Parts: sequence; structure tokens; C-alpha cells
Amino acid sequence: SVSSSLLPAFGTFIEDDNPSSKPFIVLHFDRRYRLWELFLVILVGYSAWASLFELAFEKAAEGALLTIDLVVDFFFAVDIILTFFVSYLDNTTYLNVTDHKLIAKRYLKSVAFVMDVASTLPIQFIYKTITGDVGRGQAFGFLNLLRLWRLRRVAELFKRLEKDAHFNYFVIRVIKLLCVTIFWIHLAGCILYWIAYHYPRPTDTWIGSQVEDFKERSVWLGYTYSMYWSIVTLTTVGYGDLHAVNSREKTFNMFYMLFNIGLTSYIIGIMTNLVVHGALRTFAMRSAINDILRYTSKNRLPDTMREQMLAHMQLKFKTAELRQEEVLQDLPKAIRSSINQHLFRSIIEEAYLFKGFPEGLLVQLVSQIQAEYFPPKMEIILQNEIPTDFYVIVSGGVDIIASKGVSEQVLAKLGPGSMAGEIGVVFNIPQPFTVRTRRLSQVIRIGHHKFKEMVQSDNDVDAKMIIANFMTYLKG
Amino acid sequence: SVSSSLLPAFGTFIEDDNPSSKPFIVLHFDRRYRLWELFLVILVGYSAWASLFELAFEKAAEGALLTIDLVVDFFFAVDIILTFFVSYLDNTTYLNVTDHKLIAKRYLKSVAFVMDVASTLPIQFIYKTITGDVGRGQAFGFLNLLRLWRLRRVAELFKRLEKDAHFNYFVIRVIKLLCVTIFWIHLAGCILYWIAYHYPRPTDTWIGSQVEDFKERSVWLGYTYSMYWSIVTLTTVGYGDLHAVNSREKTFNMFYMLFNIGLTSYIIGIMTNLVVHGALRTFAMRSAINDILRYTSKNRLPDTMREQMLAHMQLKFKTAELRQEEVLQDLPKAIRSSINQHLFRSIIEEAYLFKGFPEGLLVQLVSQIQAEYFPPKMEIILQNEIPTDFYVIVSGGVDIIASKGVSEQVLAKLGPGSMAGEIGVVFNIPQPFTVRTRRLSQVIRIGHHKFKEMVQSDNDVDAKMIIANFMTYLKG
Amino acid sequence: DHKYRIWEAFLVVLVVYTAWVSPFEFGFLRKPRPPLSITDNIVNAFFAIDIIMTFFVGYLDKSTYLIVDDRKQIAFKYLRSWFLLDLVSTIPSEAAMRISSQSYGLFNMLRLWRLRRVGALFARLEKDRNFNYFWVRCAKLVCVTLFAVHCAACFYYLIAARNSNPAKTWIGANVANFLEESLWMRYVTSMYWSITTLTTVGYGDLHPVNTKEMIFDIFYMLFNLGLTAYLIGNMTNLVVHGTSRTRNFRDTIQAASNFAHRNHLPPRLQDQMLAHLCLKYRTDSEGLQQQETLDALPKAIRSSISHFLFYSLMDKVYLFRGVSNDLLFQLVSEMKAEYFPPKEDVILQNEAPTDFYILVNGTADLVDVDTGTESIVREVKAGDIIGEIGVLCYRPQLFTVRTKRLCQLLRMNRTTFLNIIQANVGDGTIIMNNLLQHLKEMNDPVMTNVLLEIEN
Amino acid sequence: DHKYRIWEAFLVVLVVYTAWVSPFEFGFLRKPRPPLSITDNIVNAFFAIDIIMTFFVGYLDKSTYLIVDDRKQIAFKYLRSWFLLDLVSTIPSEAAMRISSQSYGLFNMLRLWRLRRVGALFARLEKDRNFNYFWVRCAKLVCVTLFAVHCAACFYYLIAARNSNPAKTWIGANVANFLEESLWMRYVTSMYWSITTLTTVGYGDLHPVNTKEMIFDIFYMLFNLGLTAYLIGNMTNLVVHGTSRTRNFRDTIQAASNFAHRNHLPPRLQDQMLAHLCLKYRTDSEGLQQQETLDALPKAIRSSISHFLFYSLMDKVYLFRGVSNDLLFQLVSEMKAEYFPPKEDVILQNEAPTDFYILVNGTADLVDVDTGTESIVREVKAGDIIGEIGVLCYRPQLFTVRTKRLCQLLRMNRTTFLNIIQANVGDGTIIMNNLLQHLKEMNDPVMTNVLLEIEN
Ligand SMILES: [K+]
Ligand SMILES: [K+]
Ligand SMILES: [K+]
Repeated sequence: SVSSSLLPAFGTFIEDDNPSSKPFIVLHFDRRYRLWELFLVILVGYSAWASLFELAFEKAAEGALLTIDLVVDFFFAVDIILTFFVSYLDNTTYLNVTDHKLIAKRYLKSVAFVMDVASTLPIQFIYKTITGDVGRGQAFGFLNLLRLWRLRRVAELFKRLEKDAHFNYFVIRVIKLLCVTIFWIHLAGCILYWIAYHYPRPTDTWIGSQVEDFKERSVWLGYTYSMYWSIVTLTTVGYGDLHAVNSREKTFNMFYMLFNIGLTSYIIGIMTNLVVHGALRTFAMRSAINDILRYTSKNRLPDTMREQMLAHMQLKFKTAELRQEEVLQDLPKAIRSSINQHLFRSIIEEAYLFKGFPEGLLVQLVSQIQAEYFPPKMEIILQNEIPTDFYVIVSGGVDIIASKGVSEQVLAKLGPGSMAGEIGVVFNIPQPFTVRTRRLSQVIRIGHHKFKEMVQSDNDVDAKMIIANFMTYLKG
Repeated sequence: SVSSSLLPAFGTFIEDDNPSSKPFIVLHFDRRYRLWELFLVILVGYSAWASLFELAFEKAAEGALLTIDLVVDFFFAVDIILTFFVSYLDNTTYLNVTDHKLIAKRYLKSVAFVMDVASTLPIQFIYKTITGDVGRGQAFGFLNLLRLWRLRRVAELFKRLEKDAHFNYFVIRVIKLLCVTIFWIHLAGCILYWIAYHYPRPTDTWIGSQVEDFKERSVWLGYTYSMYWSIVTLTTVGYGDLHAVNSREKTFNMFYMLFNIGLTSYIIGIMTNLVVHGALRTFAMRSAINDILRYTSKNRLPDTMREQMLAHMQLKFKTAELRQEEVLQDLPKAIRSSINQHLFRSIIEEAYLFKGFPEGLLVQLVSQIQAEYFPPKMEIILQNEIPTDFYVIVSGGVDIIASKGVSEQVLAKLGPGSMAGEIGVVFNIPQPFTVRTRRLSQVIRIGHHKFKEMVQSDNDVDAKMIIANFMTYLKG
Repeated sequence: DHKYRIWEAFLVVLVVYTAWVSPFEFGFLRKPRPPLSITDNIVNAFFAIDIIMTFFVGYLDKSTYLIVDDRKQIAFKYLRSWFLLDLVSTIPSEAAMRISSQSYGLFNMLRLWRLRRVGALFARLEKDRNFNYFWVRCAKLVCVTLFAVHCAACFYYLIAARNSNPAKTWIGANVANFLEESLWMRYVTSMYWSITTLTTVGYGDLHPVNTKEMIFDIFYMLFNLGLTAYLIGNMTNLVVHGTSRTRNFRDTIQAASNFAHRNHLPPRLQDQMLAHLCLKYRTDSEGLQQQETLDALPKAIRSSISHFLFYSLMDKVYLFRGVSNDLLFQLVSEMKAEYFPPKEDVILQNEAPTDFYILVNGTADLVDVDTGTESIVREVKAGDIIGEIGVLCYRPQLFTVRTKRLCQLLRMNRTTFLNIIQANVGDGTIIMNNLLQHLKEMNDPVMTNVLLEIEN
Repeated sequence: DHKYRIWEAFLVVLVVYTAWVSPFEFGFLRKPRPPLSITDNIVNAFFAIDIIMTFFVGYLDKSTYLIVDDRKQIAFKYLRSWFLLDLVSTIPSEAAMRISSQSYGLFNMLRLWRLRRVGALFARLEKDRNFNYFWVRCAKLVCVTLFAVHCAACFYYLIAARNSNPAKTWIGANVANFLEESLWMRYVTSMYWSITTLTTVGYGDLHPVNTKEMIFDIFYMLFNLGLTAYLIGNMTNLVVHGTSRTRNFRDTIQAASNFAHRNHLPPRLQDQMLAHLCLKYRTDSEGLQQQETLDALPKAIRSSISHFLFYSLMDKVYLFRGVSNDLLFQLVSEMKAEYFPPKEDVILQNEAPTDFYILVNGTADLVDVDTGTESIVREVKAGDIIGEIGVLCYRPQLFTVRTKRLCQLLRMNRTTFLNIIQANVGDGTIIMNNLLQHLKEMNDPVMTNVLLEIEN
């Protein structure tokens, strides 16, 4: 109910369930609340570019950007009002708290509240209303770095997409390698241009020694040069087109080039892992094919003999696959019993020995049974051996054989519902026949030591009706 | 004796009575012959340098190099006369041929003879022995590339060093990365200068525009420049110091840069394989050890229990490693039989059940016995289960427990030479005791049906004397 | 011990100072100067005091004793290990200046012998568990790279300066007057060149001019070709061995979903399976999925662990009046702990009683699902047993249990209980008497107690 | 089928011709010229012939039937998939040029749609066994890289050439007059720049000047950052899958040496182990290589292996003269094969005989171990059986057999032979008579019957 709906990454539809609480409360896994955080994540992509772009390129702060920086901020203001009507899921008790008084105290005692209220205040707009219309000082403008707190939402979204199985894993872990590098390039370029702008001598800079007056020109002309330099310095191509001349920027260039080893040495460590781990199953199966095909050529065996060997191996991988699809091992008994009763109760009752049996023992006879799976044409019970157990057929055919050093078909085919090896276990005699499979089937094993005491433990024993049913079946 | 002696990389001493055929032959797995090949491999190092150095830097062909080039060729001329007295190992049979008329016919029918004769022939000295003083012609000098056929000796030597277990694998496959790169660099550096030398206009060449007269100068001053350019172009550092100016050398530069991705992408593919495949055991062991620590620390259990818990698992890895030391599985019967005779024959006889037993059947019985390994304080035979096996105690010790309530040590001081599980298998009765080990030990597994049929098949069977020994043991 | 650790960790701070000062003084200076000729004597004093205090030492070994005190025995080992080299790097340079004027340079590079103490600290600390393995490789690699860069820069500037004719050098061809500038302006250009060459971003200024620098650069450009390829293998190793859990989660969910779809289970029967499956990954450390990490141990260990967990709790129970030590011990060391998600049934109506439960933590409410009504008549806290009368009387369970919290319980089947009772019946007589002595109440169960006494 | 394959195999080289020609004509030319405008007509005629001849053959669907031949379905399959695109890119460029001269450049870039055919040859060749898996990735990577380089060079030169004021471009600043040189000289500089940039060796000449080339370069320098990192995974994934044999061999040899050293085997018994191991690991080309994993097959299939390898040889033997052949059907089916190194002993003197062997290849020597001498009186060739009389009379073995080549032997256990003789006693008289009457060399019947006739 609760853990079933938190698995998907985009919520679930809600219709008249018990955690409705007050009619003015919205749940935190609803679908309408999961199409509202995506909008904020999309708008986060615009509010990280603008702050850095306005840190350096002064006199661009007046224009349409002044209006957009308020139109965007209005929504992040509304979200703070909204966050008081949202339930949260407790950790000690997996019940989800849905009380207004309990959720109002959870938020006011967290640093997230103060950071959210700090990262939404208009600094430049308010300052010019009271003080002069233009703010300056070579320092006033570092408050534009407050709006870099809103990257936690993207970091959070990129954790709800990996856990889901409806989505790829080569496509989602490679789109997370574009944003990081593009942001890195943006930051480096803007910082370098800012360093160059505020210098005493304008003809002793990296741009002032090529273009005489980089100031009093267009903004985008200064933007293209400082993106070009950053993208050339990354990726380790170097022309002599543009380089550093001062001593304030040689140090920044050194520190920028020293940190770039660990990122280009990290992209490879992921693009190698993806390719290595995507190419194993084909390797194994092709190894099997190459191993088999080498035997059938050098010895010049006919075509049918090779064909049968190649057709027989395919079923073995299928048996392994179905053997690797079992997950109910260590769940509590109250669920294993229900699953077993739903899957296997019908066929146990229709057994020739298990007829007229007390209903008390059948309940715990249905439990602690583990299903099996076998490829066709394989031995399960041999001849002249100590009995150990017996099997019950479920969904396949089987054959019965009895010979010393050869094979002689006896009796006939056995469909679902039949037993196997029941004759020897009751008389404590070595098994008098041999049984081999015919097709891909599943069987249920019981055992002998358990069954020795299981029958004796009960108080409802009939007048050896076990013997009566056994003799009725054996007579034919 | 056939393949055992060829395993070491540097041969083996020869004492006497070997397949010598002493008159006029030397054995090809000898030790003194294996030190006459390393000498020629060392001499190949010098002869793969002067051959390329004389192609480009003409006027160096006259001097001491001319004398050394003949002194070295003397030995490679002697080797061809030597190689008629060597023995070879066949393929269809694994005998080594020691008849002259058979080894003589093999050599003349291959390309090795003609190629060796062609390579070991001086051609520069003779073709100006009387014709003229010195040779030229812009093509006479490509004849010097015939002496590059001697690299197969190094190629063969590096294959015999990786098959030995006395030598590393992280040091032999890393000295194989220096030689290839150094040879590649030398070849490119010589070819480029050769292209530069024979050009009409000397001022339109890569070196001619930096030094006005690169000719009429020392050869070493023209060698350093062309080595520096090659090492700069490789490793992908590029200054604008020296570049191409013509159209005859832009093309060579293009191909040289295209053929280098496959090598700089191949060094990484080996240095990332050595590191990965050298660090697995520590990872697994650390996973187990830190798996233990996290659970015990959080549950606040004292250090006393964790001291034993940590030490217990250490023996598990030792048992697994000792299990992995077994390799003889598919060898013919005549080898496993003899090994079992040397290892297991004495202890089988000294058993109370097996005393006076016919020796003709002990040989059949002392074979096909596969042992096992058990960590300390384990269980092998429980109480009240169907009989399948009995055991034999080679080493270690086991204890018998039979009290469900207040379990204790009674009637249990079993040591090397005792037996367990005898009573249950011999009486066809469910096992009446449980036996537990004490330390790391090795035991023998026999079976039930096989031991039943073995005595029945024989005619001269000890009749009830086995029963006599059994009653003597069981009475007390 | 404790007093020795503090003093031992002190000298590892001065080794960095020595390793930074010595190449700089070798390359950029010629004669001693006051600001840097003061701390050197202090460092020599500290190291000399370390030298004299090395004979009152004890060492540990697998074969040798933990503490060995025979003083004359230690001397034969110590004097034959590093006694000759540990003394040469302590004489003040001013004392040795009178030997030769040109020897001031080569005498300042012998202090790098004290750098061994960092090599005996990055291997001693390797074999420890309280510190992560992620932060024992990066520090070493970073230190190696920084040392290489610094040394190369200093040597290159020395080669440039020692030559005559200041023009026609890698620095004089770019700066008109490079010998008339501050010592901290010549030190930035050299490191600029060194980091430009090591990362293979060749700009084009500050390149060699004559043959000696060409040879030096040829030898310096081959070391990096290996130093760079030895840094990608480690990163790939680290990345591949750090992203295992999430793929396990995805694979397990995929397998469970595929199996459930294959057998066409009813829609309501997958929710319990999924909730239980995810609850183990939530409590990955509390013992549900950790059981096999705990179930690989012998009998004694896992029999003694339950002592610290449930022994005291099992004493104060409804039943088990006064059994001294044995029945309680055997019953305690046979249970099986299980976690249950909130709001899940554990006992239904008339469903073939097989076992009973003991509740350790959490809360639950006894529920009587009658015809059309669901009562909350009883509520149980930690300690009480659920499902007892239905297993000692072979009668179907009276009520149902639904939890309201993440609860941890205990289990034991009837067959083991009966076998234990049959093994020792004398202590068994107390249990049935306890039930009759405790069914003395004025509420409704008296009507069924009459039936019990009819069948008891 | 033979005729069909050749035609499409012919129609893949023309695709390469188009993929080279079309971008070059787009970039470096503006008006048709004879030498490069004639083969276009030929290739267009060939592709038109291909287009018209597509309804004379039927598609094949495996699931629907073994083979499908139809009329209506082919029309719908061809019409609704790629008919329009294939039809439109066939009109001669001369015909449509009269619409406008500017269309002649952009029109020729539509012929790249025919590049899907290479996408088929690299999908049909992947699922095959006659071609390795290593020569199907390198070619793809090489082709992709070369195509990228060529396209980038052509587009960059086009951007350069379309400009006015021929100076202030990436090429005008380097050569004063670039429009007055040969057409094959302007095509080398562009490729020089392209491969200089793609391999990240930036020399410094031929760099962008104005903003359009800066933007193009910014966009071109990001694609390589992924294309280069994609080529190292495919090389590590190749190096790892190529060095598995040698490591296994070294591990096995080391393990065997550890075993022998731990149990202290005698020097003359380790040689047989280290000889058989080497023989097995160098006999991996044929024989007992797959039989380690060929034992997982059912008995029905494995029973047919012996029929085509030993049944014909089993017919003509010393024994088994005349039989119903029912016995042989099981005797051959219960046989095992082994290999022996040259100069190895298989049978010693008087050591409780248990088996008898059949010789298939090679030679063997029968040697009597007399008092101090070893004679070579009897030599056996392939075909005969050794040890028959000693195992059918409960007598110790007569002589010792030593091999002299690389042999191959068949083995049967005496217990199974006794079991099969007991199962069919009637046919045993034939075997007994065959043993009795065939002793036909000097001294042989009497030495065999020294006690047999007494005990017969
Ligand atoms: K580079
Ligand atoms: K570069
Ligand atoms: K450059």
C-alpha cells in the first residue's frame, strides 16, 4: 500500500483511499505533486546561468533580465507558502504524519527554511529603490552566488530515476556527464573575464593585447572569446591564439589546469565500465557455440549429429534462466504459505494415496515444498539404490524404464497428477524401476525422513486405508 | 623427459646417458647452446640501429661503423655453418631427430636459409671494393633494410619468458612496451630527415628555415632536432616550434599522426588490466572482514565475542585454498593408481573391519578413493538418518555426541586410525550417533552400495571372520 | 605509547618543510640569507635531539618479544640500519661552508634522506580498518605529482641561470631583463611552464632554444607518458568496484516482477511481496538479509549470541513460572526472529494452528472479526504471547492480529515444542498448571474455560 | 542464390564511391565539369536498374513460413517503407540544375541516403560463424573515423570560401593568394588541419580568425570528446578477452607444483604428472578438449559417438569372431579413450590385472622383465588387444607393455565385462572357443595351458 506506491518515480493516481486526512491536505506521492517539481527543476536551469552571467558582465543587469528575475522568483516564493500543506513519512514508524501542527514544527527547525528564505530575496531591485540606482564596488555582486543553492533539486531528481527499472541505465548515466562539464566551462570562462575586466592597465591582459578596446563593444563579442578559450584549454588542445600575460591570471590558469586531470580521467572510467558490463551474455553463449563447433568439423561427423548437439544446448540455458527467477526464499512464513496454498493445493488432493486424508495435516503438507525444474531426457531415480524420497508430477510428461544394461519401454506415458517411485519407499526396498524425463517439466519433492513422523504425528488414523488405497491402485 | 626438460626458459645441464648420440651433435635443450642465442639477441640491438642511421645521415657510412659492420657480420656468418649440427623435435611423434641426413634436408626447403644468406651478405663494401670509392644514387641505401629480418629472434625470445613461473608477469610485459615505442620513434625520426635532405629548394623545408646551413654541420646536431620533433609529435604535446612546410611531408605527417591513436589507446588497455587483475583477493577478504565488523559494532556486543567471530572465518579461506590445490582429475588410471598407492595404501590395511582381507581386492579397493576437507567444529553424520556412507580418519580428530539434552563428550576420543558410521551402514539401521570434528582434517568416503557389491562379487570371501572382528570390537 | 605517538607525529610535519626548502635553496639561491638561515638550525636541533633519543626504544615482531629491553642488543641492529646516513644530514651548512664554496649546492640536497619517514607511514597506515580505503591512495598520488612538478621546475630554472650570455635562453628570449626582477616573479613562470608541459597542453611560448634544454626536455617528456597512464587504471578500478548495490536492486526487482507476472498472481498478491522485498533493503543491516552472513557460523557462536538479545526478556512472561535453567535455555536458543511491515495480518480466523509468537518491540491490537463487525477489545504491548490456547488445545484460533507499527517478533513451531516436552516431561507439568492458574477472570472466557476443563 | 549475392556485393563499392564524391563536389566545385560528371550517369543508371528490378523477387519471413512468395504484399512492403526516398535521389543533376544554379550544391547531398546499404552488410555479417568477431568492429570504427574527418574538412573549406574579402580567414592570413593554386593543393591543407585538431595536437598555425569559425570549432570540438573516449572501452574489452590461456596455464602449473611440494612426492613420479598436464594443455586443438564439457550431453546422443569412430574397427578383432552384434552395441557404447606420452609404462609384472586395452594408433613393445635383462621378443602393431588371457583366467599379467610413440588406447573394466557375460551366458561359448583354438604360435598353447587344461 505504502511501499507499493513510492516505487515509481512519477507518482500514482489517487482515488478515495483511507489516508485522505483533512480535505485540505495533499499527499507527497500524488501524481499532481510530481508534475510540479519537474517545472521547478526546469526553471532551475535558467537561474544558474543568469547569476554567473551577471556576476561578470556588468551593465547587462538592466533590461529584460531584471523583469525575468522577478517573474521566476515569484514561483519559488509561492512554493514556500505551499510547503505547509504537505505530509511527510516518518522513519521510526512507517506511518505518514498528516497533522498540520506536527508538520509546521518540522520545517521551522531546519536550516533548509532559512536557506530558502535567504536564496529568494531581490538584492539589486531593493537596493536601487532606496539607495542609488546603480550598485558597484568591485565586491557588491558576489551576493549573486546565493542563488547557487538550488542545485540540490537536480541532484535529488537524478536519484529517483536510477532506482526505477522502466528506464535505461546507459542513457541516464550519460546525460549526467553533460551538465557537469558545461557548468564547469561556464564558470571558468565567466571568472576569467571578470578577472580581466578589473585591471589597472588595459593593454596588459589576455584580451587587451589582441582587441584594443574590448570595453565599449557588444557583450556577446566578449562572451564568444571567453567560451572559446575555455573549450580549447579543456580537451587539451592548445593554440597560441590566446594565453595569459599577467601574474594574477597565471596562478588561476595553473589551478584550473591542475583540477582537470581528475575529470577527463573520470569520464573514461565510466565509458569503459558501461561497454565492459554490457557485453557478457553474448560472450558466454558465443564461447559455447565456438567450443561445440570445433568438435564437429575436425572429426567429420555428419550434419544431423551436429544439428542435434546444437539444438539440445539451447534448452539448458532456459533451465538455468527459470532457475534464476525464484525470489521467495527468506520472506516470513505467513506469505510463503499463502503463495504455496494458491499454487499447489489443487493437485495434492487428487492423489491416489492421498484420498480421504485428514484436513489437518494437508495444511502443513502444502508448506515447506520447493519446486524443481528438469531438462528432458535425464535420469532422476536410478535402479538398485537406497530409497531417499519420491516425487509428484505437476506440468509435464515422464517415462518409466526397467532394465539392467539396456533400455526396454514399459507401461505408458504419465501425465500431470501422477506419482513416481512410490512403490519402493513404503516397503523399504531398493527402487525396482528407473524413471527418465520426456519434456521440460517441474516436480515436487517430499522426502522420507519427514514423512516417517508426519503420518505418525496425527491422531486421525484410519484402518490402514493407506494399504487399502495402495493395493487398489496396484491391483489395477 | 620429453616435455619436462623444455619447460625452463634457459635450458638445463646435461649429465650423461641422455639421447646424446655423442659423435658430432649438440642437443637443442642444452645450457651452453642457450647462452649462444642471448649473445646474438644482444648483437641484434646494435644492428637494428646502424641500419636505419646509415640510410638518412649519409657521409656516416665511412669510418668506424664500416669496420664494426663487418666484425659483427662475421658471427652471423659463423651461425649458418653452426646450424647444421643442431637437433630438432618432431610433431607427429615426440622424438628428437639425431641423424645428419634428416636435419640437412629440412633446412634447405624453407625460407629461413635463403633469407639468412641474403641478410648476412655485405653489399656496400663489396660494390665499392673496386668499382669506385663511395656509393650514391638516392636508391642505393634502401638496400640496407634487409637487415631488419633479425627481429624475429627478439620476437621468439619474448615468448619463452612468459611461460615460466619463476619470472613475473608485471615486469616482463612492461619491458615489452619500451622497445616498440623507441623503435617507432627512431624510424620516424630518420625517415623525416631523409625526406628533408633530398629537396631542390633548401629554404622550403622544416629544418632549413631555422638553420640556414643544416648541411656542412655535425650529424649529431641534425640528429637531436629530428629526435626532439618526433617525441614532441608523439605524446600529443605541440609547440609551434617546428612544423611542416612542403606538400611531400604534410602527407607523411598526416599518416604518422593517424597511426598513433591505436598505440596510445593500446598502452592504456594494458596498464588498466594489470592493476585491475592484481587486486581481487584483497577486495573479497576486505568485504568479508568489514561485513563482520559493521554488524557486531552496531549491536553493542562486547569485543570478547567478536575476537572469536573474526578469527573463525580465517580458516574457511585456508580450507577453500587447500581445496583449490587439487588438479589431478582426468589423468589416466595408471597414474592416479600409483599416487594413491604411495599416499593411501598403509592406513587402509590397519582397520578392524579390514584385517586378513584378500590382498587381490585391497588393490581394487584402495583406488578411486577421493578425500574431503572440513573446517573445525563441523558435522558430517547426524543422528537418525538413512545410511549412505561411513568414513576413515586420516588425520585430525572427531567426537561422537548422542545426548540431545545436556550434550557432552562421552565415548568419544576418536583419533587418526579410527572409523565412524560403521554400525549404521553394517546393520542396515538408521544412524544411532552424531559425530563432530575437532580441527582441520582430511577423511575418506567409501559408500554403501559399492562396498556391498564388492564383497559379494568375490568368491574367496572371508566368511564371518569380518563378523568375528566386528563382535570383538563391539563387545568391548 | 600515547606519549610516543604525539612526538612521533611531530617530525612528519617538518619533513614537508625540508622537502620544500631544499630544492628551492639549491636552485634559486647562491649564498645563505638571514630569513631562511634561522629555522634551519632549529630543525637540525630537533632532528639531533631525535637522534640522541633512539636507544631507549622497543619493537614488536611475530617471533620477537613485544618488549625487548637489552640495550646492547639493540645497538647491533640500529647501527647497521641507517646510522651512517642519519648523521650526515644534520650538520649545519654554515659549518660545512669552509670546505668549499661551490659545495653549498650539493650539500643541501642530502637533507632529502629524512623523506623515508613518509614511506614508513603510508604503509603502516595501510593495514588498518578504522580509516577508509578511498583516502589512502589519492593522497599518495597527489603528493607524488606535486613533488615531481616542483623538482622539474627548479632544475629547469637552474639550467637556465647557470649559463653565461643571458640572451638565447628559454627565459631571456621572452623577457628583456629577467635578472632584475623579484624572486617571487621568476618562480611563477617556471611552474607555469612545468604544468603546461605535464598536462600536454602545449601553448607555444616558453619552449627550449639550445641543445642542453632539448635533451633535458626529451628525458622529462617520457616519464609523464607512464605517470599519466598509471592514474587512469586506478580510477577505473575505483569506479568499477563502487556501483554494485543499485544494479543488484534493479535486477532483484526485475526478477520478482517477471516471476509474479509469469504465474499470473491475483492483483492484490504482489503488494505484500514487493513491500517485504523492499523492507530488507531498507533494513539491510538489522539482520533480515544479514542472516546468511550470520548463519555461516558454528552452533556455539549463534547459540551464545541469543543470550545478549532475548534471555532477560524471556524470563518475565505469562507462562514459565519457575523452571530453573534448562527448559528456558533450550527454548530460548531455538527461536527465529522476523520483521513485519505495519498494517499486516499474522493470524487469521480458524486456520489450522501451528505456532505461537512472542513480541519484543512495536505494538499490536487484538482484533475479533465477528459477523460484520471488527472490535479493538484488546491491545497488547511488549512481552505477552499471542496464539497459545489454540496450540495447547488443538482448537482453531479465536481472534486475528493486525499490527500498527514496524514490529519484531519471535516464532516456534509446535513439533519442536512437543519434542522438547517429551525429552523432559517433569518440567513440563508446570506449564499446563500455569494456564489453569491464570484463567481466573470475571470476563467472558469463563464459558470456554468450562469447555477446556471438560476437555482437560 | 549464387547469382543474387554477386549483384549486391557489386552494389556496395558504388556506395563508397558516392560517399567520397558527393561532399567533395558540394564543397570544392560550383558548376559541372566533364571528368567528374560522367560516372554519375553510370551510377544513376545502375541504381535505376536496381530500383525497377525489385518486384521479381519476394521477401522471406521466417515466422510466417519457411519461405514466402507473393505479389500483393511486396507492393505494400516496398511502397510504404523507402520508395519515395529511393526514387527521388535518382534524377540526373544536369536535368534539375536549370531550376537554379544554387540547387546544384545542395541537391547532391541527398544521395547519402543510399548509405543504408552499408548498414545492412554490417548487420547481416554480425550474426555469422565463418567470420571472426574481431574483424567486424575495427573496420566499422575505421570507416566512421575517416568519414567524420572528410566531412569536417569539406564543410570548413566551404565556410572559408563562401566569404567576401578573401583576406581575414583561416587560410588567407597564411598564404597571400589561395585562389590561384591547383585544386589538389587546397585539399591537403584542410585535411592537415582536420587531423591536427582531431588528435589533440595543436601546432598553432591555421587557427580560426573571425567568429563564425569560432562557433563551428566550438561545436566540432565536443563531438570528439566522446568519440575518443568511446574507442578506449572497445580496446580494453578486447585486450581482456585475449590473454586468458596463458594465465590459466601458469595458474595450473603453479598449483600442481604446490601440491607436489606439499605432499613430498618422489622425483621420478612428478615427471608423469608434469608430462600428462603439458600434453593435455598442448593437445587442445583436437580430441580431449571439448570432452570435458561434452559429458553434459544425454546418453542418447553420446551413444552415437562411438558408432562413427570405433564400430568398424571393432568388427575385425582377434576375439568376437561371430556374434549376434547385440553384445557389441553395448561393449562399444561402454568404452573410454585415453592418451599416453611416448616412452611410458602402462603395465608392470604381476600386479593384480584389472583391465584390457585396445590399440588404435601408434606402436607398443611387449618386453619380458627377465633376471637383469629386458628382451624385445614381441612387438605389437595397432589393432590387437593386450592382456586378454590374464584377465579371463584370474592370473597375474604375463609381460610388460611400453609405448614408443604418441598412442591412443581403449579401456574396459573387468567387472563390467563379467556383468555383461553373466547377462548373456549363451554367447560366452563363442568367446571361450575363440580364446582356446587361436593359440597358433610356437610354445604358446603349452605355456598358456601349463595349468589351464588341468583347471579347465
Ligand atoms: K594534447
Ligand atoms: K596539445
Ligand atoms: K601550440
